[PDB]
Amino acid sequence: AIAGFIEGGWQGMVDGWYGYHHSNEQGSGYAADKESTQKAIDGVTNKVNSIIDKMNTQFEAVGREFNNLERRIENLNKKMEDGFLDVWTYNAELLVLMENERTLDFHDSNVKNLYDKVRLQLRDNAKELGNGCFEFYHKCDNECMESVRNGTYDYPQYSEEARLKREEI
Amino acid sequence: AIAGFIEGGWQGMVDGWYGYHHSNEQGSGYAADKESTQKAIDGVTNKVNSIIDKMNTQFEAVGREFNNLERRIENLNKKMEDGFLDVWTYNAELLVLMENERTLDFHDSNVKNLYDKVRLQLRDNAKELGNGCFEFYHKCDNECMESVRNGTYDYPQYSEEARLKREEI
Amino acid sequence: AIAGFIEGGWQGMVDGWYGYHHSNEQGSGYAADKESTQKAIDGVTNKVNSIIDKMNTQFEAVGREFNNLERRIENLNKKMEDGFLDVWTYNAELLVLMENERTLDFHDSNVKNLYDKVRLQLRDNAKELGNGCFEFYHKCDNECMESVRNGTYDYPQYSEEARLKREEI
Amino acid sequence: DQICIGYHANNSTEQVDTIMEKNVTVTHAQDILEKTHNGKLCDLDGVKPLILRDCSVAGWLLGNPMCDEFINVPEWSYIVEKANPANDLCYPGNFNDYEELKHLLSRINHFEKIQIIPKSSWSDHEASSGVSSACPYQGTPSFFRNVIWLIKKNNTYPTIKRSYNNTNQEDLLILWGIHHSNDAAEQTKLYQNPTTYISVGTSTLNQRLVPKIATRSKVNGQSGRMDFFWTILKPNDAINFESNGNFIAPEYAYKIVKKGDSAIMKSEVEYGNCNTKCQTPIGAINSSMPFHNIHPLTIGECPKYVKSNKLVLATGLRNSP
Amino acid sequence: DQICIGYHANNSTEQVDTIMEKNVTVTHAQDILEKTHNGKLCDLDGVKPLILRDCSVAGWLLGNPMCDEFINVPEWSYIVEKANPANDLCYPGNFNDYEELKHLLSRINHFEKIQIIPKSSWSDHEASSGVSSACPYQGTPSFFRNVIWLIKKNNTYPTIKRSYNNTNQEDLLILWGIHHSNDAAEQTKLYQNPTTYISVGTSTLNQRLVPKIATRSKVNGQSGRMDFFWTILKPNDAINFESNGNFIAPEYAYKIVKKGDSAIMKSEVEYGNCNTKCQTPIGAINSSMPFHNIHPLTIGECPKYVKSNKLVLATGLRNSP
Amino acid sequence: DQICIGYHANNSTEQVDTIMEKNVTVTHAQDILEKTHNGKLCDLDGVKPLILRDCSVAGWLLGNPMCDEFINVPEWSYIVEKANPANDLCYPGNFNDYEELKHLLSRINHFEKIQIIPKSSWSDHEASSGVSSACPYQGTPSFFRNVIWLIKKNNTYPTIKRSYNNTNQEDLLILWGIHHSNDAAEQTKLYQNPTTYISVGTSTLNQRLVPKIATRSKVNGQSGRMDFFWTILKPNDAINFESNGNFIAPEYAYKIVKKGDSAIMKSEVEYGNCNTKCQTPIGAINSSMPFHNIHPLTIGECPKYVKSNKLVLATGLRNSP
Ligand SMILES: *[C@@H]1O[C@H](CO)[C@@H](O[C@@H]2O[C@H](CO)[C@@H](O[C@@H]3O[C@H](CO)[C@@H](O)[C@H](O)[C@@H]3O)[C@H](O)[C@H]2NC(C)=O)[C@H](O)[C@H]1NC(C)=O
Ligand SMILES: *[C@@H]1O[C@H](CO)[C@@H](O[C@@H]2O[C@H](CO)[C@@H](O[C@@H]3O[C@H](CO)[C@@H](O)[C@H](O)[C@@H]3O)[C@H](O)[C@H]2NC(C)=O)[C@H](O)[C@H]1NC(C)=O
Ligand SMILES: *[C@@H]1O[C@H](CO)[C@@H](O[C@@H]2O[C@H](CO)[C@@H](O[C@@H]3O[C@H](CO)[C@@H](O)[C@H](O)[C@@H]3O)[C@H](O)[C@H]2NC(C)=O)[C@H](O)[C@H]1NC(C)=O
Ligand SMILES: *[C@@H]1O[C@H](CO)[C@@H](O[C@@H]2O[C@H](CO)[C@@H](O)[C@H](O)[C@H]2NC(C)=O)[C@H](O)[C@H]1NC(C)=O
Ligand SMILES: *[C@@H]1O[C@H](CO)[C@@H](O[C@@H]2O[C@H](CO)[C@@H](O)[C@H](O)[C@H]2NC(C)=O)[C@H](O)[C@H]1NC(C)=O
Ligand SMILES: *[C@@H]1O[C@H](CO)[C@@H](O[C@@H]2O[C@H](CO)[C@@H](O)[C@H](O)[C@H]2NC(C)=O)[C@H](O)[C@H]1NC(C)=O
Ligand SMILES: *[C@@H]1O[C@H](CO)[C@@H](O[C@@H]2O[C@H](CO)[C@@H](O)[C@H](O)[C@H]2NC(C)=O)[C@H](O)[C@H]1NC(C)=O
Ligand SMILES: *[C@@H]1O[C@H](CO)[C@@H](O[C@@H]2O[C@H](CO)[C@@H](O)[C@H](O)[C@H]2NC(C)=O)[C@H](O)[C@H]1NC(C)=O
Ligand SMILES: *[C@@H]1O[C@H](CO)[C@@H](O[C@@H]2O[C@H](CO)[C@@H](O)[C@H](O)[C@H]2NC(C)=O)[C@H](O)[C@H]1NC(C)=O
Ligand SMILES: *[C@@H]1O[C@H](CO)[C@@H](O[C@@H]2O[C@H](CO)[C@@H](O)[C@H](O)[C@H]2NC(C)=O)[C@H](O)[C@H]1NC(C)=O
Ligand SMILES: *[C@@H]1O[C@H](CO)[C@@H](O[C@@H]2O[C@H](CO)[C@@H](O)[C@H](O)[C@H]2NC(C)=O)[C@H](O)[C@H]1NC(C)=O
Ligand SMILES: *[C@@H]1O[C@H](CO)[C@@H](O[C@@H]2O[C@H](CO)[C@@H](O)[C@H](O)[C@H]2NC(C)=O)[C@H](O)[C@H]1NC(C)=O
Ligand SMILES: *[C@@H]1O[C@H](CO)[C@@H](O)[C@H](O)[C@H]1NC(C)=O
Ligand SMILES: *[C@@H]1O[C@H](CO)[C@@H](O)[C@H](O)[C@H]1NC(C)=O
Ligand SMILES: *[C@@H]1O[C@H](CO)[C@@H](O)[C@H](O)[C@H]1NC(C)=O
Repeated sequence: AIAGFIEGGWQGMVDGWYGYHHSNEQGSGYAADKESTQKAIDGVTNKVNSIIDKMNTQFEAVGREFNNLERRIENLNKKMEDGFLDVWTYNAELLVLMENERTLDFHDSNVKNLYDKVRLQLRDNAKELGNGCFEFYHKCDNECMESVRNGTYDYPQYSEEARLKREEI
Repeated sequence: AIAGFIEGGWQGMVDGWYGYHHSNEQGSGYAADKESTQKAIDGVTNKVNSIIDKMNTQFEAVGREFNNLERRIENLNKKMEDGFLDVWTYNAELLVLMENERTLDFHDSNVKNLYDKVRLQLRDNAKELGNGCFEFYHKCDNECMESVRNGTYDYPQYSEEARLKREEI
Repeated sequence: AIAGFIEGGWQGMVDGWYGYHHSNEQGSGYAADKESTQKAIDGVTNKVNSIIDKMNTQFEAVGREFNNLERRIENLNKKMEDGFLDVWTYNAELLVLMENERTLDFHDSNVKNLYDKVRLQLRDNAKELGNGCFEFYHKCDNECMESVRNGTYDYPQYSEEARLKREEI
Repeated sequence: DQICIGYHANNSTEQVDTIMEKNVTVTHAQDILEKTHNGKLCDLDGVKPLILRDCSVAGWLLGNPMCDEFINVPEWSYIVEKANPANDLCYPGNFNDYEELKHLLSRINHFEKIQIIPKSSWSDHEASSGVSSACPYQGTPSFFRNVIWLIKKNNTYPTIKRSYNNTNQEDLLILWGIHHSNDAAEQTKLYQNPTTYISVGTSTLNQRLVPKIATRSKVNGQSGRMDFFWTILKPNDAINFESNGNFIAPEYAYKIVKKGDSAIMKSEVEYGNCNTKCQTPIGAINSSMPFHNIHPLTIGECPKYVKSNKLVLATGLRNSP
Repeated sequence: DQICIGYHANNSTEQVDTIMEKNVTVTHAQDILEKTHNGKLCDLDGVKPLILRDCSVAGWLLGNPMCDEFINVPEWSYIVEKANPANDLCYPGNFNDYEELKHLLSRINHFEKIQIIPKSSWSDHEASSGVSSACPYQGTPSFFRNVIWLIKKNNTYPTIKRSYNNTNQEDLLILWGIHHSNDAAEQTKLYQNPTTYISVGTSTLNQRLVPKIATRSKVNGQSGRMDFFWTILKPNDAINFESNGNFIAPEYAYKIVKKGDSAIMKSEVEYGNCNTKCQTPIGAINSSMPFHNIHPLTIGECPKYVKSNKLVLATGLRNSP
Repeated sequence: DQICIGYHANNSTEQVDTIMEKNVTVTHAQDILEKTHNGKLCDLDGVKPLILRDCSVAGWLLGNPMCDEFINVPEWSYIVEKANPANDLCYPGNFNDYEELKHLLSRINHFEKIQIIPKSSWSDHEASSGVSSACPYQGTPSFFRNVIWLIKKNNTYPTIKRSYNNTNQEDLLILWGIHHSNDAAEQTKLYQNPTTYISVGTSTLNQRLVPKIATRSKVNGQSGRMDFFWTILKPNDAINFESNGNFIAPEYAYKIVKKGDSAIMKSEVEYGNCNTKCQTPIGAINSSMPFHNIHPLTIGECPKYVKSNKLVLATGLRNSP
């Protein structure tokens, strides 16, 4: 049994990017939330494909051909080329930095929305531990856990045993 | 039958951008939250007007005239203008992509801020239904709903009145 | 009372960027979150140092050596100079606008995370005042307050009194 | 009893592209790409172009007899040439530093043709006899209006020694030429003297030209050639011509005030009495958007040219079905 | 009984930089900077380059005796020159408008050498005696293969007056030359005439050259000079040569049609029978990344050249177990 | 008992702009636009400039008598010329390939004037009476110091045949000139011979000049003209002059080494014994912020020029006061 959202990643979870980790008396395990991870994979591969596909590539031939009394035009050609080099490197480096920053927050935002999406179901039937985990106030078997990952968690049915466990502290 | 933000947009809400929708005994209807809407309209038109008004425009004439033994300098001019076209096309295409991603995230954040505002006000007198809606634990009339949109909601008034209904479940 | 982030910044807090302000029996005071702000300072100075350090400058000498029967080549050189001018100003202005937006949201998100990290801890033992502040349902001496900033707060240990102070309305 | 939070939705299908999302439909949008022109040619900050329909700039300056429709405009912002004007140089030859001149005349503030050496004033040479079939005036044999093809008079061509002091307050654009004949017989029939020259000197200019008497292919029926030259004579400076043959002397110079550079535009679109701060060879642009995809060869303060079809900025929220 | 929300972690040590964070390990990354080439030289959209071994464009067109390997090919996409070829003008002199020509010949669609003035047809001049030690073929004094160095025959050098009408319907690239001798005596040993000229006339061309007899340093043992010139003869036009000495006449011209434009890349890397859409002087690059750092002097549809070592985009999550 | 979350505030009044928020007061900010020069002209990587006060590069090279020797400048990083130097060419005329030369002397590694043709060695010609009133050195008529105006001695001007082998192992900058006289009488009064020439020969150079004898406007009181020429004599090569009149012969050449390429700056700002990596015609710049708005005509490793008043980056939090 290990932590979540506020804490690190899971090498044990290999069937997606974001997912759930349960622990109960019948055993422990990871399961990926495939609808979240697909959306993210689609989004980031679209990000890469936008960075690549919107480049205008024309046929150009860079060639230095000026004589010894054309050094001024050579110098102008050199100014021009250099300027385009400086522009493109600055823009590319800063583009990857800025987009890399956005890609990582996106991943974090997706994680926190998944946490909210199960917190709003669980409500009082569980204790927020402050680390991406909920400790159920009742017993939650494997079908209860896939109910919660599916979004089909019957709150009411467990209030029965929950309020009793809460009062017991 | 009523919907929420988490569910999609409301086509019958036509007097703002982000707003509210209730359902009491005396009837249902839409109301737009003005400050939040004006704040978004101002931000988005400021963004567009920044994209447009930050452009340096100089008087320049593109036409070219080089003779039949000045083909190298013609080719140099060509390279130069082709290079600026690639630069401008790439930068404009990717600028609009980045800022569109950010405008949509802006709307989402604004919508969730409005939801948090009323989430703090109702506290325990309503149940978060997990779809952008709160189901009241007491009765709130069409006037009583102005108050929640007014930010002037009096918790006290229903503290116990609400406590009773929640306990009878 | 004394208000938190929702109603502006704290002139009184001078040994960090984000932090807490408590008031209890023994007195009131500010305490900075020396860790979170250190990384925030690191992040924003890394941003500035990336905008400065990612510009490779080439040794170049912009000069104008063309005679009165080479006005076309001067005009071409001038076209080039102006194009690079327009490109660099438009990108520098839009870069600073974009990342200023980004930076201000980085500060907003960080202090909302600081608020969330104690809302999750305090749970029912305190009342969210809707202004970045919590009114405890119990009494919270200076080590209880250092617990809350520590993230090591004993909910259970104050459940009792708080439950009363709450059953008190 | 429920209360809900929500945003607007409407009857819009305008879609935008995100960096991670393709074809997203939004409530309101804004396109920042201009793709509309008025189809006509117009002025540029209240200054009309110099529209030379079918006439090249060389023909206009020298006065090709087949052109003649335009040395009356005192100011222009750009020049409109057809892609390949029909009336360039009726008599074959070459125009020295032609493109540099065309650039110079790209935008002229004040332009006034004047006579500097009157045709009357040729005492000892034949002025009215330098004509050719290659430069015809409505069927009849002629020559450039503004330069005079001098010929020997009374079997003589005495050495010319003419001078001119620019007493005007503006710069003066003077052109002249030299005629390359085809053989000694023609050469001496036209100019009496066999070996000839042209010396042209100002403060800046130190030119001497000798005709190349050789055999060429015929062009516009003529196998002779005529090469033209030009200079800007500054106020109070004087030009000195000297020649014993093959001279194409100036009658008219051109008062010239240059306070601006512009660029020649090759276009067939017709003027439409419209003002703009931006002009393209297929139409004008009345815009404030940062980008356009109309045409690359613009003149004026124009949006930056892109190779894109749409540049839509999302302004509203996501639209629901 | 617990349930926790979390993300994937793996055995990746790929690192990416953020605008606020440096050296961040991620799950998956994508490099958008091309850094791999062929190492060979290749075709360009199915068109082979023109590889000039040690022979220069000057030596190749003129027909320098020491590089007759490449006289076959009728199509190319670009030209490959060695950084400093050793065979260009064996006889010292100058090639007029040389850079403009090799730009013109940077990429030729159809190219076919033809004979236009056969060597046999010099009845009254000595054709086969125009050889020298500065242009050795087989150790025996030779000369450029495609042009003929005419000298007086039987102590006479009658005025040449030859012409050639472009009977083909592609443009013709014609070259010729002039020999600057060293003194009047030499001048009259090769030619009879002491003062000489060369008249060359087409529709556009109006050239006459006179020899410059001065004293100069020996180069390849010779203190004479040979200056070469060229022109594009359009279909149906005719070139007219006239000369009484120092003439370097054409024997072969070149049929030429060019649509596209390329550049002369200096490289010594060998051709690898491979195709590419982008080529550099150290190898080709077959990638569709937006950026590359291989070499600045690329030719084709290449990616943007940047001064970066890596441009990695994060695609995966933060890798922290 | 309460615990509140909050952030810093101070007395800062620095404001920044957002893409959707204007004039936002922040706690901390950082301007990345350089705007401050030191008002002075300084070194460029520890090498001082060549400041030609009121002297053009031509006058300095030729030795205009009104331009100080000061050869005590062996290397420089750039050249400072005044906008329009008063002392350019005392005797009117033309400097061939002048701009190309100025570009070559923009940044010179080693520069040392030498005697190559001593004035003494002009035995059969009058060396010391080629002066004019347009080049006064001290109220008395003088002439360019580094080139000598040769004149006939004893009614003769024997035709000259001088040579010079570069025995150095650095390149040599050699200059000479030609005097265009105004008529045959003047022509023979100075050089007995009436038709004259100047032939100059190198391994590359093949020049022949003939004086243009015409009548021209008076300039600096003189109506003759003097055209100057230049060449780079490589080590071990030799220059050969030959002439029978109108020659303006070299006395001094200049040893020169060039392992870079700078520009000429037109500035009035005085030197300030300063060192800089970036210099503008109104002052130098220190810190390498990425951008500056000081002046477009910079030299060296400069920040990118923009048309901006401020580029402020927020670094702190929004300020509440
Ligand atoms: C073109 O004509 C103008 C005059 O229309 C010539 O300029 C004139 O030059 C003369 C002689 O240098 C000047 O007269 C002199 O005035 C000075 C004092 O100013 C006096 O010391 C002399 O005794 C003599 O009288 C005259 O000022 C000047 N006029 C103007 C209006 O500039 C000009 O030289 C002619 N062009 C050429 C190429 O000569
Ligand atoms: C190079 O040779 C070509 C072909 O021989 C020459 O072009 C030819 O020019 C003659 C003019 O004498 C043309 O004859 C004319 O034909 C028209 C009918 O099309 C007729 O109305 C005229 O009375 C006259 O007979 C001939 O058609 C034309 N051939 C072609 C194929 O263009 C050309 O002139 C020669 N080059 C030079 C330097 O002139
Ligand atoms: C300028 O003067 C120099 C020095 O005299 C000339 O270069 C010299 O050229 C001579 C032959 O012309 C060389 O002598 C020979 O060198 C060869 C090697 O190539 C050697 O095998 C022979 O035994 C003999 O020594 C000499 O090396 C060379 N000297 C120097 C200093 O380089 C040069 O030709 C003159 N410039 C002109 C164009 O007149
Ligand atoms: C989409 O809705 C808009 C706005 O409701 C329609 O625009 C107008 O709507 C107003 C109602 O106040 C009326 O003036 C007209 O019905 C509409 N006028 C015009 C010219 O648009 C718009 O027509 C709708 N589009 C469609 C066809 O669905
Ligand atoms: C996004 O929408 C556009 C336009 O609606 C799509 O463009 C398609 O264009 C082809 C014609 O070449 C036709 O199939 C239709 O006009 C368009 N198809 C659609 C989707 O209606 C574009 O393909 C869409 N993007 C994607 C993901 O395909
Ligand atoms: C053509 O020129 C000749 C010679 O200059 C002119 O004949 C001379 O004319 C001058 C002046 O009229 C007389 O002084 C001579 O007596 C004439 N000489 C001879 C021998 O005729 C002749 O007048 C000119 N012809 C025309 C028609 O003007
Ligand atoms: C990192 O993970 C990859 C997974 O692709 C490892 O590759 C596997 O590891 C070993 C072989 O090195 C075997 O268990 C598998 O057969 C490999 N193949 C695959 C596709 O799993 C890689 O080895 C790991 N890192 C290192 C250094 O081994
Ligand atoms: C990760 O760290 C390394 C090392 O700090 C960075 O590579 C550069 O390494 C040189 C020489 O060791 C250092 O002087 C530089 O500080 C490093 N460059 C940079 C940009 O900081 C590497 O770039 C860092 N980032 C990645 C993606 O690995
Ligand atoms: C070289 O030229 C000479 C002189 O022309 C030739 O001798 C004469 O040739 C002409 C025709 O060229 C004949 O009409 C004469 O009869 C010849 N001799 C005389 C007396 O004039 C001579 O034949 C030429 N040599 C060669 C090798 O052909
Ligand atoms: C803004 O506040 C700063 C910091 O308090 C002031 O700068 C200091 O002023 C104090 C006076 O209390 C001095 O002790 C220091 O010498 C000043 N510098 C330092 C190190 O902070 C600044 O004067 C204030 N600005 C205004 C508006 O007066
Ligand atoms: C943003 O703040 C700046 C500086 O505080 C303002 O600049 C000047 O403000 C005064 C009073 O508002 C005006 O009289 C000037 O015309 C302003 N100058 C500029 C550049 O506008 C500015 O007004 C503020 N924002 C704007 C655009 O008004
Ligand atoms: C100018 O040269 C003349 C003639 O060369 C000098 O007069 C002398 O004449 C003799 C014989 O004709 C020449 O050999 C010498 O050149 C001169 N020497 C003498 C005294 O015979 C004349 O002296 C020279 N210059 C002047 C003006 O004296
Ligand atoms: C054209 O320009 C005028 C100003 O001269 C502007 O007010 C008007 O709206 C523009 N018309 C178009 C085509 O938008
Ligand atoms: C090489 O280029 C060909 C185009 O002929 C293309 O199909 C292929 O993807 C490339 N192969 C690689 C990536 O090596
Ligand atoms: C100027 O630059 C020097 C290095 O060239 C540096 O040491 C110094 O900090 C700078 N001076 C200032 C404070 O502007």
